[PDB]
Amino acid sequence: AAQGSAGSMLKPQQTTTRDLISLDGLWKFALASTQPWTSQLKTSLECPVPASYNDIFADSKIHDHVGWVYYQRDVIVPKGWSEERYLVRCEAATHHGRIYVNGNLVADHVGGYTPFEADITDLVAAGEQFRLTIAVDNELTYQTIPPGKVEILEATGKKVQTYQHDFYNYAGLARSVWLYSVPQQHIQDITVRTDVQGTTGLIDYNVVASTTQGTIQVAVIDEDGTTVATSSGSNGTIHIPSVHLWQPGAAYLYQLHASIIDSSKKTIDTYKLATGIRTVKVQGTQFLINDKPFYFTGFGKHEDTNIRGKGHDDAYMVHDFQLLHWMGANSFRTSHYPYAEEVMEYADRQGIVVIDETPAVGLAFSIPATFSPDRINNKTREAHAQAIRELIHRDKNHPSVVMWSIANEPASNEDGAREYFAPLPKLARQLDPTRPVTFANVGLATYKADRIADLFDVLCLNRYFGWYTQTAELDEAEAALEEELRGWTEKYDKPIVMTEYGADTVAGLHSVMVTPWSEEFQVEMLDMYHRVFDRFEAMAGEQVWNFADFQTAVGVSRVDGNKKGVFTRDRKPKAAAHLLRKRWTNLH
Amino acid sequence: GSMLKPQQTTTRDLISLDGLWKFALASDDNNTQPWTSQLKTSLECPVPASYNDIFADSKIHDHVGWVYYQRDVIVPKGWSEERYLVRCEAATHHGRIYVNGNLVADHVGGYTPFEADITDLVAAGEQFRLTIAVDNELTYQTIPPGKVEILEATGKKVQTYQHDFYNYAGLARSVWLYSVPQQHIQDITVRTDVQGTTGLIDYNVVASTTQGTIQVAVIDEDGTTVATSSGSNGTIHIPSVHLWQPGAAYLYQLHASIIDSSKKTIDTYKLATGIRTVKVQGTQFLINDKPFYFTGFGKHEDTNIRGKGHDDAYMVHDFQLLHWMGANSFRTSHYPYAEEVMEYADRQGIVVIDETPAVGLAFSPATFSPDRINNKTREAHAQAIRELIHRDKNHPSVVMWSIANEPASNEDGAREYFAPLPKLARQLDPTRPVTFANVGLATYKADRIADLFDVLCLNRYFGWYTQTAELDEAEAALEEELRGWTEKYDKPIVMTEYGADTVAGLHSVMVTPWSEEFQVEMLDMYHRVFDRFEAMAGEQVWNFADFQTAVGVSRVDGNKKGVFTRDRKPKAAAHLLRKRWTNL
Repeated sequence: AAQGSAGSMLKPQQTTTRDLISLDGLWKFALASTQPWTSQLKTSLECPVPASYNDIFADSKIHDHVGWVYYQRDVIVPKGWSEERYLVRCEAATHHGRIYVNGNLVADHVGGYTPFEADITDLVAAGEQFRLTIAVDNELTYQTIPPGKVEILEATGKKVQTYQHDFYNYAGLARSVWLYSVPQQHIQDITVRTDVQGTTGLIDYNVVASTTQGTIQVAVIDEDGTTVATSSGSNGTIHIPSVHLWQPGAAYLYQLHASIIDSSKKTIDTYKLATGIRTVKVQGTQFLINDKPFYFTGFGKHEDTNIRGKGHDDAYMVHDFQLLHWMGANSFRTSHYPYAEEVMEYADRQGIVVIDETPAVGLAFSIPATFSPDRINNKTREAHAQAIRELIHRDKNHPSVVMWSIANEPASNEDGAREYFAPLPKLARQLDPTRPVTFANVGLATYKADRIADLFDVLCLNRYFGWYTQTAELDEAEAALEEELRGWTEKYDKPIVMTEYGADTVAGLHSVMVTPWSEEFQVEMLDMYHRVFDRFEAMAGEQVWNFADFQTAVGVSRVDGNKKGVFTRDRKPKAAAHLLRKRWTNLH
Repeated sequence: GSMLKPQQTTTRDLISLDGLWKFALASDDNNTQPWTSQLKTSLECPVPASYNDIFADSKIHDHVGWVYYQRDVIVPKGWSEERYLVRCEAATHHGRIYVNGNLVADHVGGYTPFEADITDLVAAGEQFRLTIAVDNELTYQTIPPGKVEILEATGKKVQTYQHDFYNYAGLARSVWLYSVPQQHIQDITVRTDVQGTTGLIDYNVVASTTQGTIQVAVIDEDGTTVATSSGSNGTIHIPSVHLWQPGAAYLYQLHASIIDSSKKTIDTYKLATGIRTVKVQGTQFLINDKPFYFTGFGKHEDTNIRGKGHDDAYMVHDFQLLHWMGANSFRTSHYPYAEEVMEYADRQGIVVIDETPAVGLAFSPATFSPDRINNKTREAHAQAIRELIHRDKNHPSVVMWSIANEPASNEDGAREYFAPLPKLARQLDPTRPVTFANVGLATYKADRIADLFDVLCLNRYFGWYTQTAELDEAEAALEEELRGWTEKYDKPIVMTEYGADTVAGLHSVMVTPWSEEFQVEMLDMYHRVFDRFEAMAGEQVWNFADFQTAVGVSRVDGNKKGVFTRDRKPKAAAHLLRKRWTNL
C-alpha cells in the first residue's frame, strides 16, 4: 500500500488454471481488550463473515465498541497447490484491516471498501494448516476517509465515535474473504477502453503479467459463445464488426478471454473478464451514452439490510434490482462508499447505470472551519486520493459505471475547499480518461456560494427545500428550487443531476392534509420537484433520496435511522414507490 | 369581568349553544364588517370543537387572523323580569361577541371565560343573530407569544411561535345563554382548613345588591345538611369532617341562597367543595398534613379531529386511564383546561397543577426586552393569573398554580419580569403554593428566578437531548443536577416533565431511541435516581398521550413523547408506569 498508486489484483475467479476457495462462514470473534493473533481464540462468540458485526450479537457492548476486533479461523492450503502461487484476500475490511498468518502480520490496509490481499506462498506450504486471524478496527479520525473523531464521556468515560455522515458506522468483514491460487506466471491486471468507429466497435486493452514468460492471447467472445475477434500482445486494440453496444436498458456483454500462452502453443494462465462497449461524453448541458442523450432515473442507495447491516447480500441485491426494473429506474449512485464488486458486475448484466462514489462523505462540519490543519488537511486529502485510486483501479472496467463521484456533501463553499479539491478530479480524469467527473453538492454551497463546481464535468445537486428550508411549504419551496436551478443553469454550461431529494416517511402514516412524515407528503414533494425539473432543459437526471430506509447514528431527529426511503428497510413500497413507477415507466 | 360557571337552579336558567354554527374566515372583500350581515359561507363548524383540522382544507387550517362563527338564538319568553347573558367558556386567543351587529364583549385571554349581560339588547321571547369573531394571531404581547411573518416568495402569512404544541384556534369550549335573577349571586369563595378531626370552611359570597340576606346550607354526600350559616360571609366548622383525599374524593355541597325580606329564595347556587389543606414545609408537600408524592403526567387538550375542543368521553376515559395505571395527579399543560375537567377531577380525587397559558417566553436573541417580552407582555401575563385563579380558586383538586412553562429563567430581565407574578398569585390565593416549570438550560447555577417560588418544578430530558442514547451517562448528569438543586434550595422538587419520544410498534432490544423499549428504560432509570433523592416530591411523565404540534422535521406528525397514543392506546411505558405507581 504505497502513496500515488494501487496494488490489488483482478477479482479472483476460478479457471482451468486458477483455483478459488471461500473463507466465508462463522469465525471466532472477540473484542480488543492483548495480541490475540499469536494463539488460538477463546470465545463461544462466532460472527458470520460477509456481514457487519454491530447488529449481529444483540449485545450493547459489542455494538458500541470503539477500536479493534478480531476474526479468526483455521485454514488449510490444499495439497494440490504447490507449484502454484497462492494468497489470501479480503474484498473489504470494515475500515482498517490487518491479516495475520499464524501470528505474523502479512497485510495492513486503510481503505474500508476496497480489496486487499497478501501473497502467502513462501509462508505456508501446500497441505499445511495455519491460523488465519484478521483484525478490523472501526476507528475514524480526521485523516481517515470517512472523517471523524473518537471522544470520551466526561462522567462514565465511555468511548464514543463521532462523525458527520447520516448512515451508521457499521464495522467488520462486510465482504467475502477468499483463499485462492494463481500460476507463477499470471495475469494481474487488465484495462479495457471501449470506443466506436461508425458501426465498428474497438476496445483498447492492456494486460499485466507477473513475469515475461510466453505471450498474451486474447479471444473476444459474444453472448452466444462464438469468438468474434482475437489479438496478441500485452496490448493493442480489438476491432468488432457491427458491435452489439451495451445500452442503458439493454445490456450486451462480450467476454474478453485473456490468456498467457507459454513458449509453445499451450495455455499457462487464463482469465475471463466481461466488458460491454459504450462511450460516455458530456457535450455542454447533455449527457451522452453512445452519442444519444441520457437522463438518469433512480436513487442513491446504501449497503444496509436488517441484521448483517452493511454486509453484501446476494438475494437483497437481486431483489433490489428487480424493484428498480419494476419501477423503470435506470440508474443509482453508490451512496457514500463503493459497494461490493459483485453489485457492479450485476449492474452490468442488468443494464443499470452507476454513479460510483468514493467513501468521502461528511467532508464538512456544518450538518468550525472544515479545511485546515485540524480537521481536513493534506494528510486527509492524501487518503482521499488514496481511495480514488483503489476505486478506479477496481472499477475502471464496468460498462455500467458511467461517472465518478469524488465526494458527498463536502464543505465546498468554504475558504480552503478549492485548494483541497483541485488535484482530485484531475487525478480521476487522468487515471481514467473515459468517464466524466463530479461530486454531489450540498444545499449550503449554492450556485453563488460554491467555489468548487467549475472543476467538475457534471453538476450533482442534493436539495431538500420542501423539508429543511420551506418546511411543508411546497409552494414557497417551488420558489426556492427554481431560484436555485436558474442560478446553476445560468452560471454554468454543464448538465445537472439531482442526486438527492426526499422526505422522511413512516409507512402507514397518512394524512389528507399537508403533513411531513406522511406517505402523502412524500408523494407531494417528489411530485412538485419533478414538475420543476421538466421546466429546465438543462437537467440530465433525477435520483430520489433514498431507495430504502437505513440505519444511522443514534439521533433525536432520526427515527431509528433515516426514513427518506421510498421502500422500507424490509423493501416494501411506500406511496412514493408507485409515483416513481408511474413517472418513470409512462414517459421517456 | 366573569362570574360563577352558569348553572340551572330553581331561579337560574341555562341554554347550551353548542352545535353547528355557520363558519367563515375573514377575507379582504368589500365585506370588511362581516358581523353585521349573514355570512357568505356554506361551511358549518361544530362548536365545542376547534376549527383547523375540521374541514380537511388547508387554507382554513393554515389561516392567520380572524374567523367568524354565526347562528340565530332565541331568548325564551319566560326569561323576562329576569336578567340574561351570553357566555363563552373560552375562545382561541382573541374573542369578540357580537349581538345583533353590536360589539358586546372583547376578550384577550385564550383559555378563560368571557360574557355579556344582554338583557336590554334583546327582548325576552325574541330571536337574535349571534356572531363570534375569533382571532388566532399571537404577538410579543399575547400570552403565548409569537410573531406573524410573510413568506418572501409566495406572500403567504405564517404564524411563528415558541411552544411545542400546535396553535389550534376557535371556540374550543361551550357557549351559553343563561338567566339570572335581578338580584343574583356573582362570585363565591371557599377556603378549607383542617383543625384536627374537624373541617372548617370560610365562605364569601358577592351578590348584585344588598337587600334580603344571604343564607348558606352545607349538605353531605348523603343528602343531610351538616352545618348552617347566615351572612354574606362567615366561617363553618364540620364535626368529624369527611376529608377530600388524593386517593378518595369527598365533596360537600355548599348551597348559597339569597333570602329576601320574607322567607322566600330569590336566588341560589350549588357549589361543590372538598375539605383539604396544602402546606409546603421544608422539602415536603403535605396534603392534609401527610407527605405527598405526585404521580402522573403533564397532559394536553388535544384529540383527533376536534383538536383542542373539550370532549366528555375522552375526558372520562383519560381519568379512567389514570386510575388504571395508578396515577394521582397531572398538570394542565401550558393552559388552564376546560372548567368541567377541574370539576371532574374534584369528583375523581385527582390532584391538579393549574398552569397559565404562558409558554414560549424563550427565544433559544435576548428574550426579556422592550422588543420581545416587555412590561406590556407582563401585564397580559398578570391578567391570565387573575383570570385563572378567579375561575379555579374553589377546586379541592387544584393544589398548585404554575406561572409559566420553560421560560428563559436564566437570561437577564427574567428576574425583573417574574418578580411581581408569584407575589400576585399568593395575594389572590394564600391557600396554595406557587411554581413554574423550569427549563433544562436554567440549571441550578444559571437560573435566577427559582428562589421566588414555593415548589421546584423541573423537566429534564438528558437521556434524550444531552446523553442521547447514553443512559449511564445521562444518569450521572441527572443526579448531578439534583444534588445541585437540593443542595442549593430548601424546597420540594417535582419532575414536572421528562421522558423520550416513541413510535408505537417500533421495537428494539438494544439502546435505540424512538423504540417503545427505549422509553421504558429512560423512564425507569429516572425513577431509580428519583428514589435516591429524599427531596423529591413527585414525578410527572411528559406526556399522557401523543399530541399535534407545529410542523417540524424533527416532529413525527406531532409530539410522540406520549405514554399513550393520540387515540389513547398503551405504549410499553404505560405498563411500566402502572406497575410502579400502583405497587409502591
